[PDB]
Amino acid sequence: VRLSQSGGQMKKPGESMRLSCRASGYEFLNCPINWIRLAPGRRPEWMGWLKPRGGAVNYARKFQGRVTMTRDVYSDTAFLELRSLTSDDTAVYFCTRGKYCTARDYYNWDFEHWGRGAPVTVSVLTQSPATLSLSPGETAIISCRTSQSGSLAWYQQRPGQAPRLVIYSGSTRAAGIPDRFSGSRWGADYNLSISNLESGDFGVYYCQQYEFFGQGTKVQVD
Amino acid sequence: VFLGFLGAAGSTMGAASMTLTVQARNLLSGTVWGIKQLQARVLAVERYLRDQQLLGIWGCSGKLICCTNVPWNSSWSNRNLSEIWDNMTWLQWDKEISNYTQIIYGLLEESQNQQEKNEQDLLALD
Amino acid sequence: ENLWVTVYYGVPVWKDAETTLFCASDAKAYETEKHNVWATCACVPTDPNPQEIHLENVTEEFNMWKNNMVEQMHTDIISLWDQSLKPCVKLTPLCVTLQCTNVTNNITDDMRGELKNCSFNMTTELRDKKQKVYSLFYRLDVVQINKEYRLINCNTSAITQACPKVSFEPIPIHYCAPAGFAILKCKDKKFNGTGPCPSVSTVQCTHGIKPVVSTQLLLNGSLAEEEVMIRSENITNNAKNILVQFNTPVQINCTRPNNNTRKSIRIGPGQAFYATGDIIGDIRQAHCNVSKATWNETLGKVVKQLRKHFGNNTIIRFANSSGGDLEVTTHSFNCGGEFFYCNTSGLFNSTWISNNDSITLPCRIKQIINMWQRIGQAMYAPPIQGVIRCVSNITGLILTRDGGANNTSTETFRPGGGDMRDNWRSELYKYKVVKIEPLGVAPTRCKRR
Amino acid sequence: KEYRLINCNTSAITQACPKVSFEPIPIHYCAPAGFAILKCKDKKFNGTGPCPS
Amino acid sequence: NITDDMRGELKNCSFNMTTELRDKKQKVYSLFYRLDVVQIN
Ligand SMILES: *[C@@H]1O[C@H](CO)[C@@H](O[C@@H]2O[C@H](CO)[C@@H](O[C@@H]3O[C@H](CO[C@H]4O[C@H](CO[C@H]5O[C@H](CO)[C@@H](O)[C@H](O)[C@@H]5O)[C@@H](O)[C@H](O[C@H]5O[C@H](CO)[C@@H](O)[C@H](O)[C@@H]5O)[C@@H]4O)[C@@H](O)[C@H](O[C@H]4O[C@H](CO)[C@@H](O)[C@H](O)[C@@H]4O)[C@@H]3O)[C@H](O)[C@H]2NC(C)=O)[C@H](O)[C@H]1NC(C)=O
Ligand SMILES: *[C@@H]1O[C@H](CO)[C@@H](O[C@@H]2O[C@H](CO)[C@@H](O[C@@H]3O[C@H](CO[C@H]4O[C@H](CO)[C@@H](O)[C@H](O)[C@@H]4O)[C@@H](O)[C@H](O[C@H]4O[C@H](CO)[C@@H](O)[C@H](O)[C@@H]4O[C@H]4O[C@H](CO)[C@@H](O)[C@H](O)[C@@H]4O)[C@@H]3O)[C@H](O)[C@H]2NC(C)=O)[C@H](O)[C@H]1NC(C)=O
Ligand SMILES: *[C@@H]1O[C@H](CO)[C@@H](O[C@@H]2O[C@H](CO)[C@@H](O[C@@H]3O[C@H](CO[C@H]4O[C@H](CO)[C@@H](O)[C@H](O)[C@@H]4O)[C@@H](O)[C@H](O[C@H]4O[C@H](CO)[C@@H](O)[C@H](O)[C@@H]4O)[C@@H]3O)[C@H](O)[C@H]2NC(C)=O)[C@H](O)[C@H]1NC(C)=O
Ligand SMILES: *[C@@H]1O[C@H](CO)[C@@H](O[C@@H]2O[C@H](CO)[C@@H](O[C@@H]3O[C@H](CO[C@H]4O[C@H](CO)[C@@H](O)[C@H](O)[C@@H]4O)[C@@H](O)[C@H](O[C@H]4O[C@H](CO)[C@@H](O)[C@H](O)[C@@H]4O)[C@@H]3O)[C@H](O)[C@H]2NC(C)=O)[C@H](O)[C@H]1NC(C)=O
Ligand SMILES: *[C@@H]1O[C@H](CO)[C@@H](O[C@@H]2O[C@H](CO)[C@@H](O[C@@H]3O[C@H](CO[C@H]4O[C@H](CO)[C@@H](O)[C@H](O)[C@@H]4O)[C@@H](O)[C@H](O)[C@@H]3O)[C@H](O)[C@H]2NC(C)=O)[C@H](O)[C@H]1NC(C)=O
Ligand SMILES: *[C@@H]1O[C@H](CO)[C@@H](O[C@@H]2O[C@H](CO)[C@@H](O[C@@H]3O[C@H](CO)[C@@H](O)[C@H](O)[C@@H]3O)[C@H](O)[C@H]2NC(C)=O)[C@H](O)[C@H]1NC(C)=O
Ligand SMILES: *[C@@H]1O[C@H](CO)[C@@H](O[C@@H]2O[C@H](CO)[C@@H](O)[C@H](O)[C@H]2NC(C)=O)[C@H](O)[C@H]1NC(C)=O
Ligand SMILES: *[C@@H]1O[C@H](CO)[C@@H](O)[C@H](O)[C@H]1NC(C)=O
Ligand SMILES: *[C@@H]1O[C@H](CO)[C@@H](O)[C@H](O)[C@H]1NC(C)=O
Ligand SMILES: *[C@@H]1O[C@H](CO)[C@@H](O)[C@H](O)[C@H]1NC(C)=O
Ligand SMILES: *[C@@H]1O[C@H](CO)[C@@H](O)[C@H](O)[C@H]1NC(C)=O
Ligand SMILES: *[C@@H]1O[C@H](CO)[C@@H](O)[C@H](O)[C@H]1NC(C)=O
Ligand SMILES: *[C@@H]1O[C@H](CO)[C@@H](O)[C@H](O)[C@H]1NC(C)=O
Ligand SMILES: *[C@@H]1O[C@H](CO)[C@@H](O)[C@H](O)[C@H]1NC(C)=O
Ligand SMILES: *[C@@H]1O[C@H](CO)[C@@H](O)[C@H](O)[C@H]1NC(C)=O
Ligand SMILES: *[C@@H]1O[C@H](CO)[C@@H](O)[C@H](O)[C@H]1NC(C)=O
Ligand SMILES: *[C@@H]1O[C@H](CO)[C@@H](O)[C@H](O)[C@H]1NC(C)=O
Ligand SMILES: *[C@@H]1O[C@H](CO)[C@@H](O)[C@H](O)[C@H]1NC(C)=O
Ligand SMILES: *[C@@H]1O[C@H](CO)[C@@H](O)[C@H](O)[C@H]1NC(C)=O
Ligand SMILES: *[C@@H]1O[C@H](CO)[C@@H](O)[C@H](O)[C@H]1NC(C)=O
Repeated sequence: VRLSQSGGQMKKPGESMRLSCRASGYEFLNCPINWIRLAPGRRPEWMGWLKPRGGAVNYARKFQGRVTMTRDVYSDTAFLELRSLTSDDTAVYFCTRGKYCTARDYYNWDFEHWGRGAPVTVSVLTQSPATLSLSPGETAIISCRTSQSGSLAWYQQRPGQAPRLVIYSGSTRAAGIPDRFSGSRWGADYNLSISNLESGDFGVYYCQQYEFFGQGTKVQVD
Repeated sequence: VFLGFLGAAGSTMGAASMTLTVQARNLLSGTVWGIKQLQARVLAVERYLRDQQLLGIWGCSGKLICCTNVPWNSSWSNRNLSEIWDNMTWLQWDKEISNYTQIIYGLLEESQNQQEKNEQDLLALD
Repeated sequence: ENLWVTVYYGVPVWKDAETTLFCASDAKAYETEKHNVWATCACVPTDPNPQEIHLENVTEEFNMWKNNMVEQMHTDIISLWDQSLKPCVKLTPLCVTLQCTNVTNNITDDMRGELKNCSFNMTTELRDKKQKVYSLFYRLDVVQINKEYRLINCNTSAITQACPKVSFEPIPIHYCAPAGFAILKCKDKKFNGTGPCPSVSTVQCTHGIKPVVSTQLLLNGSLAEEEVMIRSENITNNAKNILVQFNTPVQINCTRPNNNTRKSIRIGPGQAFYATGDIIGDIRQAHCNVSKATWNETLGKVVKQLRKHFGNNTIIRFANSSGGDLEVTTHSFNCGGEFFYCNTSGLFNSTWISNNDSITLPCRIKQIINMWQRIGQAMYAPPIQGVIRCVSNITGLILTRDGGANNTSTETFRPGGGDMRDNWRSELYKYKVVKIEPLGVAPTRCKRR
Repeated sequence: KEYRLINCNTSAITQACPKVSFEPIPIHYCAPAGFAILKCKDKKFNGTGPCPS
Repeated sequence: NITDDMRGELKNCSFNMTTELRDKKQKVYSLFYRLDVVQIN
């Protein structure tokens, strides 16, 4: 499964922008594609999803009337348009696909596949701690408090790379995730524990419940 | 009383032992799209003869019920006579004994009618 | 005192499994003949006196979202569609240049034609002289190319014309299980379709389920008991569809005010194409009526059930589809052989707070379809003579909820669909397949010498 | 004078393969286990009703 | 670019083709191996 995105761009206020994302390696019609924007030091915002089967779509409230999502089933390419761009829209826009995606059913919100992202410049879930300075070998314990409950996920973003799904269902590791990563739960509280820190582990981590994301925790080497 | 097919499923094993002749009766029941039912009723009769073969090689042959000369091992969920037939359903019992069904089957087909019938072969010649 | 094993054959013991289900469709439906309509050809006649055994004291867990009968029915209808279209006339030499023009009518400029009067060449019975014949196609069926047009499916797949002998009329089909299996049925009045069921009964064959292929609006379905039912695999998940089942059916009337002519142009030898001749009468467009009062009471009864899951004092707003293909943005269905796509913007345009005529909807008609998101097989629906009128029951909806809310207490719902498996899940929620294991061993004080 | 095949605007046409033959060969029809075929062996059976032998 | 001992092997063939429509043809070219083609006079 590979999501190939078009590059980033610089727009002016008032203009409109259009992005594409070509999926490959699986049956495009099986499960929806999502569009999520990440602004530096800002809570990631889920914009909407599209079911390629019939082109069904679902837009976030904030974007209703401004965003238009379509797709080309023949070229397996998803298109998005955003009108009336304002400075608030500066962010890196990603197309995502969930992990579980078979013919029988799917689960949209475990985003295991991410595009490279498109930087566009125009000119609840309580996650703690904000930052975490630790040495290689120690253990990092990131916490996320919910209020709704439901399959929670943990993602890792390395400096300059697309986020990678690390954990889903609060306690289940994804493909390629070693035993060092582990999840736990107590009531509304969720804990991600990373033992024996190493260079690759450092970055920023996010907790997620459906379309809502945490504020993020930057784990850096000291 | 006749609860019907699968009637006493939630009843105790002692109570469900009265409905044996009901689930046994409806177990056999007498261009494409027409082979869909053919291959199904063929697997149906293969499942029937499979169970009849197991029921035959053991010390039963006569269906429904039969006794055997096998001591009940306490490791196979050590329960009491009145705690099985009057406090447990057949689904709940099979859920516990699922580990030892194949072992008992081996102690039934081999240890019995292979040594018992040969013993009769020695007892019937005199 | 020491117990002894005893083999019991015929015990009420079943386990969840998947098997090969066969069909059943009464005995009067076979008298419908007409060269095998839909499927009923070699289907087993339904038992005149079906038996439904209520399993007392039995509580069995169902799961409409992990049920294999839906996948089996889906693949069965797909194979049905292929077997029904294999021996029909293939329209391979029909992608010829179409010199189309407006239909004979009188303005305005907002009528946007819709109907195109195309003239073109055609191969006759002999392989020499051609044939300059004309037909009448819908705009959704043609596409211009640089007035010259072409069929919209030229660079997609092949095309085969549906035979006029068969029909697409959904007839009740009973799914039955072979010997050794059984179908469990939940008979509680409030089974919202997942988990343990208090009153479980066993059956050999399910009730007559008509395979009505439709989107957004569930037509000719089973009515719910007491209160209208709301079913979802994950309510907090806005990506999972929400199947709504009605208690009182909503009367809908759809008509095709364009009583048409069938021209039987001959693409011999043997094959024959059924084009659309001239229209006798007025140039009118198909439309659907929904009784305003019935729609109000149904919506007001549904929003009261929606407030039981998204908070008591919340605002529920209805909006129509956000966009995509015609099969998802419109109410797609079949009536009289024609494939309608109706505008459902007059039904989902409301805003409900915590506390006398008909609604007409513009319906389009398409002849070249590719349902079930199938590529490789395009079917040309032959024209149907006479005014087509049909009265159906709206018995349920397929809704989707908007996401990324966080802020605000209102929730917005839009019509969805696409996956035709959801259309089958609205009828197979109360059934599940189990396999019988009659061999059960149990200890008792019985032996021989 | 221009002609054509008489079956052009009727159906398709396939040529019979020269390998096979249309020679009527005796075919015995038999019944599976559990069934039987009754045969009337009277010299004057005009073919309907009870048969003596 | 040569020599004469390279014996081509690869042939750059141009030809007609039937398009989607049963009217205008299609002047397209392909590249076939010598074992796949054979000249005719
Ligand atoms: C169809 O309709 C039916 C109704 O007939 C319906 O069934 C009920 O559905 C409703 C939802 O509308 C249920 O109500 C909710 O159930 C939630 C799930 O509860 C389970 O999970 C709890 C969490 O377990 C994790 O956490 C603990 C502790 O950390 C952990 O140890 C476990 O390992 C697990 O990982 C679990 O505690 C809970 O157990 C309690 O509850 C059952 C009764 O539900 C009780 O018998 C036990 O003894 C135990 O006391 C259960 O196993 C639940 O999360 C949710 O909220 C509760 O929990 C949050 C947690 O903070 C609370 O804050 C909140 O106030 C709630 O108390 C809520 O209770 C209900 O569970 C269903 N009933 C059944 C029988 O399943 C369907 O949903 C309907 N379907 C559709 C499609 O509409
Ligand atoms: C949801 O459930 C409802 C409930 O049934 C269902 O409504 C049914 O709608 C269909 C239309 O789609 C109906 O079937 C057609 O009805 C018309 C009109 O009926 C009149 O005629 C009879 C004659 O006795 C009267 O008793 C009756 O009261 C009406 O006055 C019929 O004319 C149709 O007959 C032809 O069509 C069939 C299928 O095409 C053929 O199989 C049949 O043989 C007929 O064909 C012949 O006659 C044609 C007449 O011109 C001729 O042109 C043909 O070439 C051919 O020679 C047809 O029976 C039905 O009546 C409705 N049900 C009820 C109870 O009235 C919905 O359709 C359903 N929704 C979905 C999505 O399935
Ligand atoms: C869809 O579009 C197609 C064309 O693409 C249409 O089909 C054509 O319709 C026109 C009508 O507008 C037809 O024209 C008529 O042809 C008749 C055929 O007569 C033949 O034989 C006589 C000798 O008896 C010859 O003289 C003649 O040339 C033909 O060879 C004519 O008889 C008609 O003439 C009558 O009507 C005109 C109308 O002005 C009068 O002036 C005349 O005096 C006379 O009364 C007429 O010319 C045409 O033939 C059709 N073509 C085909 C291929 O069918 C559809 O009309 C159009 N549909 C819609 C809804 O727009
Ligand atoms: C929808 O569009 C279709 C288009 O085909 C219309 O169908 C035609 O309708 C007309 C009008 O009813 C029919 O014309 C009728 O013809 C009858 C005789 O037909 C027979 O005989 C001829 C030879 O003379 C044969 O060729 C033919 O095959 C038949 O065997 C006349 O007797 C009719 O007149 C009587 O009825 C009318 C009302 O219809 C009265 O006003 C008259 O006074 C008289 O009592 C009539 O002229 C034509 O046959 C139909 N064609 C077909 C193929 O069915 C539909 O009418 C139209 N429907 C609507 C609602 O718009
Ligand atoms: C063959 O049938 C196909 C149907 O299955 C047709 O494919 C679709 O055709 C429509 C238009 O008829 C396209 O919709 C348009 O898409 C463009 C996209 O613009 C971008 O891409 C073009 C091409 O690379 C580029 O030049 C532009 O600058 C853009 O970068 C939109 O701009 C339009 O508004 C309109 O939505 C579909 O995209 C297309 N589908 C696919 C999968 O390509 C096809 O046209 C038919 N071909 C012929 C010859 O008739
Ligand atoms: C046949 O075609 C004619 C010509 O278009 C049709 O007449 C048109 O009818 C419309 C509708 O009444 C007119 O639009 C009008 O525009 C004025 C602009 O101010 C507006 O005030 C009116 O309320 C109306 O919307 C249009 O002007 C008129 N065109 C002409 C040339 O008269 C006619 O209706 C068609 N049918 C028949 C049977 O004639
Ligand atoms: C669909 O059409 C039927 C038939 O015309 C309508 O039923 C009629 O309703 C009126 C008003 O209540 C009655 O006077 C008639 O007696 C009814 N006729 C029949 C045959 O039932 C029905 O109301 C229409 N529904 C919609 C939504 O248009
Ligand atoms: C969603 O459905 C799954 C499957 O039953 C269940 O495990 C999960 O708890 C559900 N999520 C919520 C938030 O109820
Ligand atoms: C019975 O089970 C026990 C413990 O599992 C074991 O020691 C013994 O060998 C078993 N005997 C038989 C006859 O199965
Ligand atoms: C009950 O089970 C125990 C433990 O195996 C045993 O000592 C006792 O004999 C059993 N009693 C009866 C009545 O079966
Ligand atoms: C089944 O056997 C496994 C493996 O020894 C064991 O973990 C489990 O407890 C057994 N279950 C029962 C019901 O005996
Ligand atoms: C109909 O005629 C008008 C006037 O020439 C033209 O603009 C239009 O494209 C034609 N077709 C349709 C569908 O309106
Ligand atoms: C077919 O279309 C062509 C368009 O070039 C036209 O010349 C011809 O008259 C039409 N009719 C026939 C029978 O060829
Ligand atoms: C719809 O019914 C509701 C509830 O009875 C209501 O408040 C409203 O006025 C009705 N709408 C119309 C148009 O009658
Ligand atoms: C919804 O209504 C709008 C008009 O407000 C229309 O543009 C759009 O096509 C409609 N969508 C559907 C799915 O009916
Ligand atoms: C559906 O109807 C609404 C209301 O009339 C209209 O605004 C919209 O454009 C229509 N949609 C289509 C696709 O025609
Ligand atoms: C929806 O209803 C409101 C209130 O009656 C109306 O103002 C609006 O125009 C309607 N929308 C459409 C597309 O008809
Ligand atoms: C559809 O609803 C009408 C209106 O009550 C009813 O007469 C008819 O029987 C219903 N059709 C069913 C339930 O199949
Ligand atoms: C290539 O060009 C030479 C020079 O004209 C010619 O002799 C030869 O036949 C051509 N083809 C091949 C395969 O060498
Ligand atoms: C096809 O081959 C012929 C050679 O006679 C040539 O004239 C023509 O240009 C070729 N291509 C087309 C599209 O006709």
